[PDB]
This record gives sequence, structure tokens and C-alpha cells, in this order.
Amino acid sequence: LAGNAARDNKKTRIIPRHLQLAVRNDEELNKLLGRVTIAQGGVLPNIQSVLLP
Amino acid sequence: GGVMKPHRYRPGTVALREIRRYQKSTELLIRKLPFQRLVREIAQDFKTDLRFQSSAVMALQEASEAYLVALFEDTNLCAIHAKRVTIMPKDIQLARRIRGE
Amino acid sequence: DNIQGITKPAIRRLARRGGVKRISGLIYEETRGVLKVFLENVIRDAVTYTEHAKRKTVTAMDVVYALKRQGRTLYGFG
Amino acid sequence: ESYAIYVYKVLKQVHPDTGISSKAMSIMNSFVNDVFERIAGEASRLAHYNKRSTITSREIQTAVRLLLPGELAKHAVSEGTKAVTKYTS
Amino acid sequence: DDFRDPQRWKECAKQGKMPCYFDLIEENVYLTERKKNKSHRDIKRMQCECTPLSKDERAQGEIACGEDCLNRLLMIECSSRCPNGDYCSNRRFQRKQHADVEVILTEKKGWGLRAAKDLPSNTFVLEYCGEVLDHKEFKARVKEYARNKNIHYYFMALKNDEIIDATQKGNCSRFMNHSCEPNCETQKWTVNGQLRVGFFTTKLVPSGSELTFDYQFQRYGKEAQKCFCGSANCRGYLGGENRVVYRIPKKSQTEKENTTTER
Repeated sequence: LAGNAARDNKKTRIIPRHLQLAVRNDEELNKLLGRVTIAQGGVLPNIQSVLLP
Repeated sequence: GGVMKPHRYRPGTVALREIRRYQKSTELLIRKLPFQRLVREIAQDFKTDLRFQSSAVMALQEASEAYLVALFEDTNLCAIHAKRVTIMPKDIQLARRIRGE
Repeated sequence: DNIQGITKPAIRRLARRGGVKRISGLIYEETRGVLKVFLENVIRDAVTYTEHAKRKTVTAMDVVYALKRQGRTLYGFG
Repeated sequence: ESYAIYVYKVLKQVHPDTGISSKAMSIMNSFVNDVFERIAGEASRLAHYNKRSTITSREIQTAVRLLLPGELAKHAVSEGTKAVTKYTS
Repeated sequence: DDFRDPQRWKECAKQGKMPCYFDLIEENVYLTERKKNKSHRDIKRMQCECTPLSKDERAQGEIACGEDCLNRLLMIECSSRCPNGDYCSNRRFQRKQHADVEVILTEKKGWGLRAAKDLPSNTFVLEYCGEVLDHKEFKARVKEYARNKNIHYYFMALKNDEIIDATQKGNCSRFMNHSCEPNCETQKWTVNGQLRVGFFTTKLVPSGSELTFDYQFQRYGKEAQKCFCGSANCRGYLGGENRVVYRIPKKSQTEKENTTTER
């Protein structure tokens, strides 16, 4: 999943952001790693629909 | 004859732009030296004349930033449920209460 | 008063990362208090671990164990 | 010592022409350590509840079934069974 | 009426029928540009989140990157790395998709533009292009130019330190006038990391109707100027009110005519 995330951004080296995206963009891995914080990982881009004009 | 300025951004537009800008990136958002000073100050209350590792402080900063980010994420949901755009301390208190803090 | 070092725009930045559009004027102090409490707990545990280890320096592994004890596992500083 | 070289050997089998940073390597090291600790502790509990001296492949399988989600757990059990079968055959 | 031709012609200054006294301009130019910006360190790419089909157009075909794109709502045009590629509609400053404009005389206040055909709201019209000044040159060139007795000053403040001059070189957007009933307005779009100013409509402008935009009022000197629109509440004055010896007798009109006819 990390490699798939990396290829999706035209990169050849897996970075912690890619691990974050791969883990959080999966149904079961997120459940498995719900209480784990990844350094230099960031969050998922999302905006609530009641804030966009 | 004068120099007319074009226009002014509608409010919230640049706020959303910043939201995207800071959600795309992954960096430290807190001033490091102030953070180190704060950690040292609050540690002085448990053992005088301590010494720290750089990584030991980086880990603290990471955990704190993540904790605050999660807290704000829940608080925004709370505010929205309150049918408000602005975020209020009462929302933070409700988030902490329901979460169990 | 080093708690004031956690600047108002810094808190705005954290909120922006969280996905907050408009911030009230009292959010900053409340966040200062919350962060103070959280850091106090974690640091207390870390210094406890250190003093048990007889060390004077506070290792990062101690911070990791403390965060685990709180229930927030951290990957990267192992 | 760590699992770095083993992670590489795994990485090259699922993505030949790619790399991985040291920070990612450490993160994976932590993940391997964490999963190992979880499974081992669960197996140790299970072996205690039945008052048995030995942790067996059955114990590890019980722990895995308890710990992982379903679709993941099923594939995990299949892989482990295949491995333990090949170990003797 | 526009008739853009490269040969200079015999029209002095009004630029109503012969646009080749000054020079036109493409996308603006800079003078002291340095590599100190947010261009390619954090705004490397801001890709919209879209999952299109792009195989069904002209029949059950929705236009790509409409008013539901993450970038259009935030006034950002897509890059070449858009998933829609060459079918994304955000890149309007790069494909030079413009509106039908024409410059003729409407009022003695000056030259302007009138709409050729119908034009809906939120429609791009023209981009403001000119010459980008810097910190030191503005306050010297302005006082060097105020003594030249000119009526129109084509200065627009892009940022707190950037003012764009559209005098020496200007596109078709330099003729638009001011009114207290604006139907068009200006927007600050971000393209390729660089900030650009565009003109958008706000309503259903009929064919043959005026297209002006509201000035953010400003004055620069001791003198004042006044508008001649007077729609319903015209503020009257451009820039508002707030600010931010022997004589050589001149020959009589009769003698001027006589001296003109004797040559």
C-alpha cells in the first residue's frame, strides 16, 4: 500500500507521509492502528461540506 | 489622479486556502525554542537540574501537535453540530467531557 | 511565563490544520491550559521513569514509554 | 540489530524499482516490534487461562484470530498454516 | 473598431480607432524578481480531488472541474498535473479564454467598453496586465510623472509593495471606467503560484450594456476628481473626499486662428 501511495505522487522513495496515507486510506489497517501516532505523518485532507461556499 | 487598489478577498476564502495549505504539508507548527523553554520550565517542578535529549523533545512536540490536532478535529464537529461556524470554548469542554478527559 | 510562547498564530495554525474556519477569542487560553495539563502528565511520567533508571538525562525512550502508558503509541522515535 | 535488511528484502519483492527512507524504516521497525509484542502477550495470556506450560502454533493462531480484523485475519491464518505445513513437509 | 495592427498610425492619443500609438502587452513582466517565494516548496502542486470519467461528452456529459472543484471555490486554477489533463476548465488564464469586448465612445467622461453579446454572471472577461514596479521606483516615478500633466494614471496595487503600471504597455482592460453601480468586479486568482488579477461579471448583462467595475476609492494629490455616471447614488468623486509675478499673456483665439491660416 505504501508503494501504491508513492507511485500515485510520482515518487520513488517511501516517506512517512506515504505510510500515513496508506494506513489511513484503508478500512482494516486504520482499525488496527487506530491509537498509533506516526511522526511527520500529518492528517487526511478533508473539508466539511457546511463550510464550502 | 490616484493609485486604485483592485479588491479585497471575501472573508473565509483565505481561511480555507490556509486549511488546504496546512493539511497538505507535514511539518512542525510550534515554535521550537519556546516549546523547549516551556518543557524545561514545567520539568523543573519534578526534579531540579535535569538534562534532555533533542529527540526526547521532538517526540514530545510530535505527540502534543497530534493531540491538539485531534482535539480540534472533534471540536469542529461539536461546533458544527451546534449549527455554528465559530468555535467556542464550550465546544472544547464538551469534546473533552464526551471523550472522557 | 513561557506558556505565552505558544503564539496566537501558532494556535491558529494548528486549528487550520484541524479544519477550523473561524476561531473565537478564548480558544487560545483554553488550548494553553489543555496543553499545559497534557505536558505536565507526560513529563511527570517521563521523569518518574528516568529517576527509576537512576539517570539524570531524560532519554527519548522514556517519553515513548510514557506515551504508551497514557495510551498513545508513537512510531519513529524507537 | 533490527529488521531493516529483512524489510528491504520484503520490499524488493513487492516493488522492485523503489526506495524507502530511514525514517520510514524506523517506523516499520516500530510496527513490527509492536505487533510482535501484542501477539506474544495475547498468546501468553491464552496459555495462562488453560494452565499450559507451552505456547503452541494453536495458541498463536488463537491470538491472531482474536487480534486482527476478519479479512486480514483469514489471510494471516492461511499464510501461517502454509508456512508451518511447509516447515515439516 | 479595435483593429489591432502592428503599424503605427495617425491617431494622437485617444486610441479609439487606432490602437497602435502605444504597445500592447501579454502576461505581465517583472524587474527585480528573485527566488524568494512560496512557488515550489509548499505550493509545488495543489491538485483537486476529482474522480472523472471523461469518456462521455456531448451526451450525459458533465463539464469537468465545474463549481464543485476544490480549486475553483478557492480561486486557484489547476496545473498541468490535473487528473482531467487537457479537459479541465480551471486553466482560463493559460488557455486565454476571454470574452467578446469592443472599445468605442459612450460618454464624454472618457473611453470605455460595452458588451457585444449576452454574458452571464461569474464569467471571466479580461486579465489586467502591465508592468510590475518595485519599492523604490514607485515614489520617484510617480512624482516624476505628476509634472507631465496627464489625466489617466494606470496604477494598480497588487500587494502592499507591488504596484502594476499599465501606461507604457496595456491590454484591452485599460479602458474600463468607474461607476457606483458595478456589474463587473476584480478577483485575485493564484496561477502557477503567482498572483493574478482578473475581471468577472456578476449578473446577466444584456447585449449592448455597459461593463465597468467599482474602484476602491483613492486619491494621491491635493486635487480631486469626480465621476459622471450618476446611476442612483454616485459618490460623485473618484477617490472620494479623504486624502491619503509678470504673466505672459496668451494670444487671443482670433490671433491663434489667423496665425494658423497664414501657413
